[PDB]
Amino acid sequence: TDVFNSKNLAVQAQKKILGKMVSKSIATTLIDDTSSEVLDELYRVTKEYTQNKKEAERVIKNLIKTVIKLAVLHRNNQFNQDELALMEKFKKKVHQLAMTVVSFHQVEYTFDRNVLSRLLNECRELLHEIIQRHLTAKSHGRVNNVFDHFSDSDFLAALYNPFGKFKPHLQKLCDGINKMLDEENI
Ligand SMILES: CCCCCCCC/C=C\CCCCCCCC(=O)O[C@H](COC(=O)CCCCCCCCCCCCCCC)COP(=O)(O)OCCN
Repeated sequence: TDVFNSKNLAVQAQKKILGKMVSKSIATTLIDDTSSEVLDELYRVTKEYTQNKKEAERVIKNLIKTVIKLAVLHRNNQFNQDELALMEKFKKKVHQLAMTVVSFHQVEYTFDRNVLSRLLNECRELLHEIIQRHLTAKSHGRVNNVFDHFSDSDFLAALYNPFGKFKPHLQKLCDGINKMLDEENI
């Protein structure tokens, strides 16, 4: 007759639900060994600047956590019409941030702390608004912890100081960002 036939379906649902959420979630955004180089450099410049190994650890952990959750949401079509448009603006703004970070190193002395703070904060606000309907307070805190550290004016000025400890880090960071850009991952 009619065995419990539903189970072959949620299973079909479960089967592919997984198919788009977990794979891309980590197979694609962070396990990209180049993403890890960039994150490692972000760690080093933060540790170098804060003189605190565990405050630097927490910044990068917050960042990695945010990116993953963001990916999973996206791949799961949990975003509505307005969150997708926001996400698309976010991606454009991060692309522009990435190229501006590089250009401020590649073109001598064009570093402008206000341009970078404006772009970083625009990313920050985009992220808050994207996750507003789907994440809790902890995630908003992670977003602020990450962007508070990187948009810090004195942090930015030191990172682009060509005479100090940070010069070789900026060079490595830029190599990594450019690699992501060239692979079209950002
Ligand atoms: C030194 C001063 C500035 C330092 C920067 C501090 C770092 C904070 C800034 C930005 C956070 C980066 C988050 C990137 C999110 C990318 C988009 C995303 O998460 O969604 C996913 C994107 O999917 C991808 O495969 C591409 C992005 C995955 C890698 C991004 C995560 C890397 C983590 C470290 C990146 C650092 C960026 C540095 C920028 C200056 C899912 O959407 P999609 O449909 O697959 O992509 C559509 C395009 N076909």
